[PDB]
Amino acid sequence: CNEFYLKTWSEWEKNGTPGEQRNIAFNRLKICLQNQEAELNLSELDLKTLPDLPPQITTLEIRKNLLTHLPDLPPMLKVIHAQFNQLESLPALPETLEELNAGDNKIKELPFLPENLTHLRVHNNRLHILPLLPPELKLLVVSGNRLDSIPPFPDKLEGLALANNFIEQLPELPFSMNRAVLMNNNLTTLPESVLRLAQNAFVNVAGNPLSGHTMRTLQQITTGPDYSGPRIFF
Repeated sequence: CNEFYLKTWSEWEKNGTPGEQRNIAFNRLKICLQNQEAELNLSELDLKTLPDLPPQITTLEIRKNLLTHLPDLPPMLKVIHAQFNQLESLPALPETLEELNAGDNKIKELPFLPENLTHLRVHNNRLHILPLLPPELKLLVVSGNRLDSIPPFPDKLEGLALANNFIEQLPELPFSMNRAVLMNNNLTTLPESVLRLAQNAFVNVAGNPLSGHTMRTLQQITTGPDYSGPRIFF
């Protein structure tokens, strides 16, 4: 096993531009594989490609590189930090994946989301639609894309950020949702379930073209003496 990986890594080490820290990476790969480590940290190495990855890892930390594509993902991966790259797409996501961070890339479409995904951060991509959201999702950050719609939210979603998109309608919001960053979209109305969120929940809808009727309808309720829903920031 070690010889196989070390051969392909040795070859890959020789094939980059001067600024790519391939030798540093090679040495981290070797240590990770030899020590049977759960995490591989190649962040901030200015890497333009990756070779085949150590098979045992559950955390892949590769943020702040120059990557355009990823090699096949280790089969039991749980966590990926791939934000600040130049990725045009993602590979198939392992069933074990819980946390996917790939903000600030060039991704046009996402793969299917695995069933146990809890955290998805893909802000500042090129997405015009999202996959369906899996049942245990807790965090969705998709600000700064080109979305014109969003799929239904799952029942224990904790945080939502979708600012700076083209979204025309929002689905109903679960009571678990404590933070909803909704600014700068094309919403004319809000779901009535906004009013039933926790009293101390954070809701920001600034920069949306909310109708007069929607403003009046929301304001009647938020300004009442018995109102127990969240402050809504306009």
